[PDB]
Amino acid sequence: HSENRMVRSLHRVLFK
Amino acid sequence: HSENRMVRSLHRVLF
Amino acid sequence: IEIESSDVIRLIEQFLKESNLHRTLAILQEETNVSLNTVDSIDGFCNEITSGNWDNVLKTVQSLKLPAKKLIDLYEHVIIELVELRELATARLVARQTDPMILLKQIDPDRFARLESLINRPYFDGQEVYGDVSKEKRRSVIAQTLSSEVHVVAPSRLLSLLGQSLKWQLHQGLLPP
Amino acid sequence: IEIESSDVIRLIEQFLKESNLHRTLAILQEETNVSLNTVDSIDGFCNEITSGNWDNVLKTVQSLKLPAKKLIDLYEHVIIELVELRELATARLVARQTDPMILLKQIDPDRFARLESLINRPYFDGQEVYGDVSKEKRRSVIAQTLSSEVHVVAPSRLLSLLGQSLKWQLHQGLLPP
Repeated sequence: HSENRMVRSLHRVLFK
Repeated sequence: HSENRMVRSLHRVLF
Repeated sequence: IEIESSDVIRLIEQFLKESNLHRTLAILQEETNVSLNTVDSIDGFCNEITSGNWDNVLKTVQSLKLPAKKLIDLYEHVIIELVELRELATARLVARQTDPMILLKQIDPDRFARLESLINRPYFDGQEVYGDVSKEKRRSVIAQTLSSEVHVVAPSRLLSLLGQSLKWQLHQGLLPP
Repeated sequence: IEIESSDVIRLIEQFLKESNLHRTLAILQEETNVSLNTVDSIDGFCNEITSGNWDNVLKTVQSLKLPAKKLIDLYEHVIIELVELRELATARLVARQTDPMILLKQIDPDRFARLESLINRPYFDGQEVYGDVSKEKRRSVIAQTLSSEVHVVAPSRLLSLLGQSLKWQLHQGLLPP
């Protein structure tokens, strides 16, 4: 899951 | 009350 | 005699931030309804929205003052671009775990129903969505609408300006009264 | 390269005061342990205590930050000068209904008992009281001790300084980076 970088960074930023 | 003016003013300020 | 009101307050807010006086910053922002919205560049902010790098723009957004509708517009569009990329898990995650989307769920239930319906459709019908109004135009509108709510202020402006007043006093002195 | 921390905070506090942002003023003073202690003139403040105009000095003190010891010293001496003036009612009233005196009653019972004992004596034994240290010297000591805790700041100093930076920018310019 979350192969795209912007998706991973967005995920981490929003969900700490 | 206080006959003195500064004492009277003091009373008003404090209370 | 030239006047500016909101800018001074913003200067004070920046000073409070740099000096780790967070509570006074919060109280100030609440009391005067002026928010410190520091971005490195407004140009970079708009460009980041235009390029579709939503991680950065949401990171930046988390530090800001938020008109609820601008955030729900933004987050909604983010979800749309997510389901186009078939990143459905992240899309659902945003739909349920983000404040603007839950608020959207409360205040505009049919709309949230529309969004979830869009997330759950087998393929992305780009024709309808971007046919009415293009992706470029959506990102443009969001970029402008959010850029109006942001400001760029040099790192330590209040102190720099006070240094300038000091130089003015020392080298040009002051008028007699 | 000129630097100052507490003065800047005081400027901000003055600005907050003038702009009726009371809550933020309170929060700032609380958070940074720096208080806005504005007096029209330190000379006027000292002169007002030395001349014994206690109404004025107590009003001004009511507008200030308060070290408990300085307040109990001050209020105590005020009571002494009251019982000397035979204004016993006001002296007793201050003894019972003012915060520094209540605090004094709590933390130093023998001292407050001594004060009430002084109030309850048939005549004012000025010989012992001012024989140890004179009235003039007492008012002088209190005047200094309190003057150290106050500041004099021009009416809208922060805005004036910002205007000065603006003039500096316009008429000299900014160094290249």
